[PDB]
Amino acid sequence: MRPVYFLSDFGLEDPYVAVVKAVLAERAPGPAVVDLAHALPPQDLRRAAYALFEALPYLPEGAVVLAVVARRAVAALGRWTYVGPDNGLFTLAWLLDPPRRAFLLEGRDVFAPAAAHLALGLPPEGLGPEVPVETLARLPLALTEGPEGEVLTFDRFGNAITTLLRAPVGGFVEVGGRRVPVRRTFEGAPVAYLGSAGLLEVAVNRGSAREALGLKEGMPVRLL
Amino acid sequence: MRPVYFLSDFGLEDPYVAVVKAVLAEVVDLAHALPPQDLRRAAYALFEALPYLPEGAVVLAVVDRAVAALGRWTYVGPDNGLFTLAWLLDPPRRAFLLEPPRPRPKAALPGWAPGEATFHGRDVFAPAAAHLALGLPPEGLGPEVPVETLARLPLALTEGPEGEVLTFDRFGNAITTLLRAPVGGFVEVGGRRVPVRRTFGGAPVAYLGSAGLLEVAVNRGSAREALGLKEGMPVRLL
Amino acid sequence: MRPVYFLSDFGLEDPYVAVVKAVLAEAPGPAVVDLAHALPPQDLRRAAYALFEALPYLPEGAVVLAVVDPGVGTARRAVAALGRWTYVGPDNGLFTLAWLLDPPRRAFLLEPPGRDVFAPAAAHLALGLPPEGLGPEVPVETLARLPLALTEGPEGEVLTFDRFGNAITTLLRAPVGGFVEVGGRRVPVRRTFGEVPEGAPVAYLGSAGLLEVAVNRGSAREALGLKEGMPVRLL
Repeated sequence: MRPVYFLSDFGLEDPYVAVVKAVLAERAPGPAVVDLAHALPPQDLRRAAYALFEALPYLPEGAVVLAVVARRAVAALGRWTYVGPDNGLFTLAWLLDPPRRAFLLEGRDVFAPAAAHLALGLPPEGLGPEVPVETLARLPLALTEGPEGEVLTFDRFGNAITTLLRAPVGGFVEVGGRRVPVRRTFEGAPVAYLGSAGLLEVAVNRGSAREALGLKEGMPVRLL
Repeated sequence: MRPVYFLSDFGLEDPYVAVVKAVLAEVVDLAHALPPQDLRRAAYALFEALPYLPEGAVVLAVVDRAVAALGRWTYVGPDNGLFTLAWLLDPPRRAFLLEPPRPRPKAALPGWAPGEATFHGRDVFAPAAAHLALGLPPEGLGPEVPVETLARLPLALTEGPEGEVLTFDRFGNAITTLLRAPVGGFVEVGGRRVPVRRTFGGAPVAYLGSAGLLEVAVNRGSAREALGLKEGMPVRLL
Repeated sequence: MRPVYFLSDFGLEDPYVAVVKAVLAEAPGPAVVDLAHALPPQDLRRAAYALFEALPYLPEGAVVLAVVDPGVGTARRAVAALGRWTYVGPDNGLFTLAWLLDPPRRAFLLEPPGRDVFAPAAAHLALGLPPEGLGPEVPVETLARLPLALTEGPEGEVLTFDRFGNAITTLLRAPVGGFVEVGGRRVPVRRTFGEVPEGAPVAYLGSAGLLEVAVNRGSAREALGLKEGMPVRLL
């Protein structure tokens, strides 16, 4: 058996989360279901894709990453197993774990059954037709070592998360027309550092970089 | 035991939901980030999930007389009509006034005591739900009262053609009381004529929703905002 | 095995919250209950109170994991404290009010293998493993405390606010029929906030045993321009 990590964008405002749990319990009672049903932000694919990118490494290999959110539904197999919409949500996750195989799942009710099936270890070919992994939809996002990148999204504190994979110590980064020093240790001035997800982040000591620097999603970020 | 499904308007900023869960453990969440005091929104949420829940489950819902009503499913919450729609799917046979023993705080400063009647979810509903979840008799909760005395909101689902806006979802979609959405037809609400459709592909559209009620949405938008809709607004099938 | 109650100001949508839950679920594992994650960013007083509100009702021995760390990227200890309940979080005074109810018997410095030390520590304690394995033991008196004190009065202060704007004070008493002064104005103390006209100021003993100030059907915080730290006094 393999555990099911249930991710969704309910924000504790949609009772459907309980229906999904009921379906998983009825079709595959054995497998554990880790409730992360409110971990994804709704109507913000870039931020949702980033959230998965940061969390994925902490999930046990082989776990069924279930994302309940017109777009076809798919299952993808890599180090981890994925079940969700083929709308680019898993774009960043797949950079860490390029899927080896993918399958078409033949509304919102399509996901749980597929996840249960895979959780029980039943053959994927049973979910539906196999499709080439190259046909899996991807957001036009790229994580680079620089020097040019962009503001991917922001966190609740206003810190800006970028697409840059390197934060040269003693170096400087340009964003919002401001030149920010790259350090580690953090005064309402900005600072850049390699964040928890391995991506360069920009923060304002005790403040909001987003608001203080008037930053916007999609803005350019340049390592100097 | 019987599982406990929990719904409230407690929000995500306070530890109220957790405290109720703690008392219960002395639990599956339905929803907690619902608009405060919004009974219609809460009534619909229960309606939406009830049919998929295990028979005999205890539905604890706190959104504002404290009662417990028994049907195929068990209900615990305020007698303010919150359970109106759920009861259309499962009309209670018996109801009881809740007078369970108040939970005892484990830590307490000298002569310290919490305010009286300041957190019913914790001191009245939670102990009642635990009692029922354990399988203990309902009469052990308090005096029995006639189900006919239970409160209900003035919500009527209907084939139409006249209905009303029941509530809105988190995206601003309007949920109506209409049970049918004629193919190729039109629905009038807020002075606008909205086309009814099955497949989609800033524009408003009507369709039969996941709970069997006609809904009005705006592609990548808020029907509530964009169309200036409000609860109670009449909806008419043209 | 003990349950884990998790509090923070990151917001439910922050992946850090998912990571912690994944680390804690890394069968059998502890039940994980969220206290709250949408607390106002960096608001230690509000968080401290939330812990105070919930503590008396949590299972004895529960692990309280609270991560409100405004001291991000600064010198501050990460610690675990053991009492009737167990605490894991930054040594920034966040647990001040909880410790008034439950004075820690032991404290440990969480050594790194940095908030990435919190989840692992919580899991270690939830499983009932030796606290010695977390890092070096330290004196409990050295634990940081916020400059807060719950008092009998008559002088107190506005501690924090709830979502509706009700002001939570540090006063442990709310004598009905009496009066409390806040901002120079006399506010009546009643059994409940409804015993006054809509829009009128009123004081009462809250759900956590502290005197609260509200505006019936309104927001005391906004309507009265209240601020944390503001002097309050029983008349």
